Amino acid sequence: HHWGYGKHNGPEHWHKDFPIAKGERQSPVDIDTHTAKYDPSLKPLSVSYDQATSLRILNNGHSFQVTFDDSQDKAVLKGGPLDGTYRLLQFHFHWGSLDGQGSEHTVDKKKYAAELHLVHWNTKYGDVGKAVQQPDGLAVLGIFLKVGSAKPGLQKVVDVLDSIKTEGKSADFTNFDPRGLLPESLDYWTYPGSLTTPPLAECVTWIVLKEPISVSSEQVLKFRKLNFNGEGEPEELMVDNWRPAQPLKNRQIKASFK
Ligand SMILES: C[C@@]12CCC[C@H]1[C@@H]1CCc3cc(OS(N)(=O)=O)ccc3[C@H]1CC2
Ligand SMILES: [Zn+2]
Repeated sequence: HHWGYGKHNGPEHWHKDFPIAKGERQSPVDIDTHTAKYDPSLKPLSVSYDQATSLRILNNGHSFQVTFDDSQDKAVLKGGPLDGTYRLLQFHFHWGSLDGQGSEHTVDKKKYAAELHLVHWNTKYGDVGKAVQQPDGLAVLGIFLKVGSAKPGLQKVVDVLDSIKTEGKSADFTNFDPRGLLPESLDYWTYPGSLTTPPLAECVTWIVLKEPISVSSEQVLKFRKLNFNGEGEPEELMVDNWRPAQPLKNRQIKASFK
């Protein structure tokens, strides 16, 4: 009886195995755009993905992820609200059963069809396992997906999902350029939070881009054909793999932009 997103093992149950689920800096949150304060001291985000080396694509029974070589400073996030340099480990998505839900963060209570997370860890801690034990260990870059025009840079991902349908499956996924997933603007909101799946560790500086990317209905339909289950188990579509907004508590969301 592992955790998941269903009625009997979903987000409302997670606190039993992971008591930090009711902690002081949990994610995601609703971003109330009128209460977020513009911080003129926030630097532009520095996204250096030119030398990114993607390795594999994997269905982990809760999302799919594209993994990168994080053994050197090849694809790094710095600047913005961050001190130091953060290496790209992986990206993954959260999405809905229908277009009106799927994102984890919300914007004035609006839910997007999906949300892309690019997960990075602070090189001062040496490895990601160490970094998850630190309050400034990880930086996750969050990008909203709306449904409209296709995102050409996403298509290579969508086209291999047939090959990793069920939990456990992975495939080679080299030479993928994550720059093709980014919107024009790097205007962002930032706040201190957590991982949004178990272990829910409070180790994340969240950087959520204001500008969504558009993806097509056909692209998001391919996400929804994935399965939570392993091959040979009853088929349960991998949909609604998002944690709802959590209490903001004693936190301020800062905007990089007016
Ligand atoms: C593998 C691991 C132990 C060492 C490294 C750990 C990763 C770090 C990246 C990551 C991103 C997640 O999704 S999100 N949504 O919070 O970005 C959710 C969870 C984890 C944990 C799971 C546990
Ligand atoms: Zn995520």
